[PDB]
Amino acid sequence: MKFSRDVTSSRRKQRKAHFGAPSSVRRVLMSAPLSKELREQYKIRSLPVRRDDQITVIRGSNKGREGKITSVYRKKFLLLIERVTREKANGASAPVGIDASKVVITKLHLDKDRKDLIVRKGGKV
Amino acid sequence: VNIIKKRTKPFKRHQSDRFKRVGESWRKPRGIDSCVRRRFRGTISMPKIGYGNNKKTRYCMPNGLKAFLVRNVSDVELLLMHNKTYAAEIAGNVSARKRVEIVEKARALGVKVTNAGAKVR
Amino acid sequence: ANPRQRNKQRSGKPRLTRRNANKKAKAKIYGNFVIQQNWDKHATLRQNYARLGLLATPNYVTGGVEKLY
Amino acid sequence: QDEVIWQVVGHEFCSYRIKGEAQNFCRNEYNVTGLCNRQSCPLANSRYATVREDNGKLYLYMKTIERAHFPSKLWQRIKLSKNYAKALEQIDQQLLYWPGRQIHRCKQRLTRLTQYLLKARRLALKHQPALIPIKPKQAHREASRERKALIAAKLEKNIE
Amino acid sequence: VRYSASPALETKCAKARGAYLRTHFKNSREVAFTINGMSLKKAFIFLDNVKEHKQAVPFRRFNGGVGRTAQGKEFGVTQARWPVKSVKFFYDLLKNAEANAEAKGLDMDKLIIKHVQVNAAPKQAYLSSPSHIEIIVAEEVSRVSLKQGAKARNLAARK
Amino acid sequence: IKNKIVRQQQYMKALHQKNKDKLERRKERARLSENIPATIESKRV
Amino acid sequence: RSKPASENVYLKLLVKLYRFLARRTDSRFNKAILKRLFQSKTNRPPISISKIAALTSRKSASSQNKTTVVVGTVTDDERMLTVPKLSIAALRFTKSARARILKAGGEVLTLDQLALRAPTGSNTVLVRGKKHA
Amino acid sequence: AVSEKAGHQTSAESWGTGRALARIPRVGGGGTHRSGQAAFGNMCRSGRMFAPTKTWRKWHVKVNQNEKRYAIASAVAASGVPSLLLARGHRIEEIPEVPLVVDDAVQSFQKTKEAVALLKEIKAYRDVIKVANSRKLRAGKGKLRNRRHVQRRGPLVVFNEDTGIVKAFRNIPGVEIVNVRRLNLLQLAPGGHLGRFVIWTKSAFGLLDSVFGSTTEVAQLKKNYFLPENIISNADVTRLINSDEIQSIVKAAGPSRVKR
RNA sequence: AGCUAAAUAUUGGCGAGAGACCGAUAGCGAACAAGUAGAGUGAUCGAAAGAUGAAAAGAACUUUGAAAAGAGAGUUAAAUAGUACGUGAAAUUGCUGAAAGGGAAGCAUUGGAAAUCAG
RNA sequence: UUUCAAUGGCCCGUCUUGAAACACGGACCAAGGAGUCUAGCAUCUAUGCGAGUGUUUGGGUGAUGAAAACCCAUCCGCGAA
RNA sequence: UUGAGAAGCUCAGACGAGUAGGCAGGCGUGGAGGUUUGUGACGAAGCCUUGGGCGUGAGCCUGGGUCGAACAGCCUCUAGU
RNA sequence: AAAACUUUCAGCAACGGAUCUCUUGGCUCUCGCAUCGAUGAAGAACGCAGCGAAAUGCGAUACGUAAUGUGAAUUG
Repeated sequence: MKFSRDVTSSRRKQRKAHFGAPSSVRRVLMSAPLSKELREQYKIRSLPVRRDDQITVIRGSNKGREGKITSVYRKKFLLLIERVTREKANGASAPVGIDASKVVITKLHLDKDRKDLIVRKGGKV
Repeated sequence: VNIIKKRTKPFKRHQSDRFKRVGESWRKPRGIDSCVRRRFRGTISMPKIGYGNNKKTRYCMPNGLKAFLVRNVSDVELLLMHNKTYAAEIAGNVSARKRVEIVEKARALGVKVTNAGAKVR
Repeated sequence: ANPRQRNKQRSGKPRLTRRNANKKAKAKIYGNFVIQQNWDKHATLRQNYARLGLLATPNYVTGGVEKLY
Repeated sequence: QDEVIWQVVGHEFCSYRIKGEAQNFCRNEYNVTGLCNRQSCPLANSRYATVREDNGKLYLYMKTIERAHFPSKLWQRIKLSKNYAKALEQIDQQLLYWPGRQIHRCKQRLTRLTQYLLKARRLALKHQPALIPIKPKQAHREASRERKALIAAKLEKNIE
Repeated sequence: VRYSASPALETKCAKARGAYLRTHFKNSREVAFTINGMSLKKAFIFLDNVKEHKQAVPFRRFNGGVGRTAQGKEFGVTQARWPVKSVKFFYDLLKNAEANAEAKGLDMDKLIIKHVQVNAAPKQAYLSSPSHIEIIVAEEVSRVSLKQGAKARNLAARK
Repeated sequence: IKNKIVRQQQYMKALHQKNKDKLERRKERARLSENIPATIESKRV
Repeated sequence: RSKPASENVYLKLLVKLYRFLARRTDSRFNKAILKRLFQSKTNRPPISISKIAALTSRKSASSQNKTTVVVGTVTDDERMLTVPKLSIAALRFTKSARARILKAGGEVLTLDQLALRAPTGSNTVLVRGKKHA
Repeated sequence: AVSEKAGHQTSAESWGTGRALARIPRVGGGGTHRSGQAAFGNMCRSGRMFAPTKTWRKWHVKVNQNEKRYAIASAVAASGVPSLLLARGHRIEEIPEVPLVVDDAVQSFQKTKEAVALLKEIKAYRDVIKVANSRKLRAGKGKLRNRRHVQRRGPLVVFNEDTGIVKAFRNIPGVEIVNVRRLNLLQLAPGGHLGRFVIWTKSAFGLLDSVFGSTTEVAQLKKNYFLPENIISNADVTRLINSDEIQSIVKAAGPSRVKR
């Protein structure tokens, strides 16, 4: 149970805060688990998703597909992964968005900031 | 002691046929001039305690058993000793899987089921 | 519901949210260092004064006092 | 003790009573007759006996005042033999000097329980059609599929 | 869209409909009632005659204010009118229903108007009465008792 | 549009704009060998 | 009336006992106790320990070991300093009345204890409180 | 309560008599669909409710401190009766003893696994399993109002000193931990129903005499308080009726249900 | 002639946490373009209006039509979800089926016939 | 269930009067829609205590929701003349 | 003889219009605490139905259809019932 | 006396938008804090985006500039 008067348990407030979140806040909201191998290598359970990360879809009709993230659609909380598309009637392909929590990061797009972020969260690189 | 019914027709509310806004559920006429309230000639009947049925056969189905609403198998086992007195009636919101478990267990206990064939076939 | 509250409901500028309210949090001791080192933040000031050997008030208490034992 | 307990459970509230149209039923695991009352409530009656199922073996459960304070050891259990006559003899010798009303309820339960075991074995031997469930989502979908399948089949032109 | 009638299956039938049509519902109902059950080509001739005033549409249900004409004697009534806008809509729908049947591969010569119905569209104080119209054109144990059977056996043996 | 009357009005303007432009190209155009109606049977695996 | 308006389970148990005694014995005492059990609080005025003491040792006295019985509360009387030895059966004893009777005197009984000691109510003084309010 | 101005913010008066209109006030002006519409009435749309709720409704109820202490004493005594716990709905069928008292090492627990392990050892974990399996979504508008989930009640842990017992037990679903000095009726008779399963520590049990006292000695922790006395000495009326003293004086019992 | 903290008040201001409250004719007039559209010379007055789907995958393509649309087709778990979009009551309307009908009708009682249920 | 036959069956509410009839309301359906909250007094019943009785102005206290629960110093109210 | 939900069981007799008024017991709805090892995408709620059943009645249960996310019995609490 | 018409019942389709579920809203309570303006406020008007009408933001540096934080978007 929550014991802090600074956090609200109200459903109305929590749903307003979730769907009213700015992009900097949705960046945290769109987090994915690190794979077992990455977890034992970096000592980090989960990370925010970033473009060009290598992920595997874990849930849904696309369970098992893998690919890089071609776009994080923060305004809809969606990940557009390459080759995970849908064929429209006319023959064009509409990419299918996957929630960040339904994928798992198999390889990270490491930068100086990501390494700094990793060691910041009690991690090792 | 056969099941005897003092009446089979329901008691429809006065003028409920003429008007759709007037439901068929019985309502006591309060008008001090209501001819049916005064029980005039040819008027429809009104519910009376004399219409009540024999206490021995009251609440009993034509087969002679009383209906007992059952939601899961546990309620079925509750009717182990009253299978000659009570018939299991499976609830409408009980899913198909639990119905087959209820019906099969009722068959073992020798308990009649009023709607055994529903959502089970 | 006010015009001034409807003004920022439909606005894009975020509310000036401050997080300061945590009840049951008693004021921490500044002032005396010896009292601060021996003050347990959970207890009440009457419990703390009595444990330390001090009188919270030199006058009668206006109510029943706790009897734990 | 017992009288006050009955006044609390039998007339305020009990989590074993299914209020019925003309009778209440005791969901208690020990009510011999199945309907709760002063003569049937295990809660209200300290000295109680019952007959119940256990993996094909009927068992006699008994409790008394001397064990009422210890729920773990309150009930005691013995096996009833397959033979009906010997089973009644065991019940009589176990419930000796117990009220004849209490023994009568136990023997009534044992008779019913024996009928239950006989019918269960008979239905186990006998073959019956298995009753499958019905899926509303499947039924609605397959219906729409067949309406579209028939409209696209063109049976008359194909036969002609 | 699902229609009111059991037919319009692929077997022998075709469909056509028009919704929110800016015509009078009362006149459309009279036209639909008149042309119902006719052969498709015969209905086209009748509709053309109505445009030319060689035939009339009987106003059976909605007959308030309709003058008497001798052209209604064919349908056994005296009150008949010549709604032109409603005939235009029904002519168009019959053209469309014919085209749908042609694409399907039906036999045009045996086509009858199996089902034609008019419904009120949402009202659109001069709230008009638009009409929904849909047209479907289609090609045209007991036992015996002991005494009963024994008598039957005795009777059969005597024969 | 979270306003139901407005989202309906924009859709009707969108529908008219789409239908008008679809037949603007249709009348300009007026093929059968390539463009054929695809069916479930043609899409069978 | 034939049942008490009180929903107290222990009072209902007392009524259950005295229903049996009234119809299975010939004691007008048991019939009286049952009727007074059905009475409301207003019609069961409290009786003082002083009035019990007065009535027992009244006129010819002759109280001996006869038990005083009241269907109601027995209140204390701080006015009298000396308390006689008494045996009273009552619905309720106030904490002061019970202490004074026990410490300096005899016994306090519940109405079920009386039913075991005097099931027919023999050698009992069935007293009542003043209903003048 | 509702707004004290809701239903009044419009301007409207009755159009009068003799105009073939119900004489309810109607909204003045024109050019909007509200114009001419009725207002100021329980029967009217966008009108005032009948007797608008007020915040000075009586919410809190006084109870004499003696009756509250009576009910809390009655709640504890009911907790010591095994049959009332079963009717309450507690899975105490394998509890070694009622009242269940554990040693004082429990008050110094630190981990939820230590508290769960103890519950299993005394076989009180069946009541926890019942609570976890009972968690359902609330039916009705309650879940729109921060009342999202419902569940049964587990055991009540009563301690004397808090050296980690409260935090060790507090995440176990259904378990409520309370100081023996401030026993709560809302937790001792939840729903108004007697007989909650209580687990006492040794120190909490040993101080119960100071908290409540006896029927003849004052409570140490409640000044001038004595445990209430009973209307009856013996609660087994059936034994009293069938006792030797009464069965030896009652006249011969007439027949039970007689023949017609 | 003069000043003065604290305990006290607070339908506003900047925030926060709650509720045995209301649930779209309710709750603020306003859950959505709400003091908006609109009305009045003006002071003022002042609404109606929430819900496709998990995803727009929002129906390519062919055909008819001047077009709007229709019909095959397609997407979908589902179009008994096609934006006139969750569920879809009644009033009311059209259609088909069955039956009744010589200046009212509804209803009650008893049965017959036809249809349909327990069986 | 529909329908037929025989038999019976005056339109509901409101108001007026000894009583009717007038007269007023009623095109139809859905949703809404009227003895409520509070202060005082009185009766009766229940509950607690009882020559007493009333914790909640306030204080203490409450780590797990702390607006709860729990505790009560001095007064005061009513009663006991 | 098992027939002690003592608030239960059983036997017997008489009686049955009813305005004002008085008294009693029940049905239903929103929400709250408790409980039912409660129901539910293998279909909750709702709706529809010349399906069935129960109650003198208020009402309740159920089959079939439609439907797509929650709801109910029991004991008490509460009311914008 | 068949049809039409009228009515009744059932089915289907309309019309309508009740019901049910929901809910970034309202309402009520409690708690913390004290901050408009001649250094031009509140309010009004007009403007500003690659493609914008409202609402939002902003003011010719015009859906923003600097600075700091985050660390890779925006999205029709």
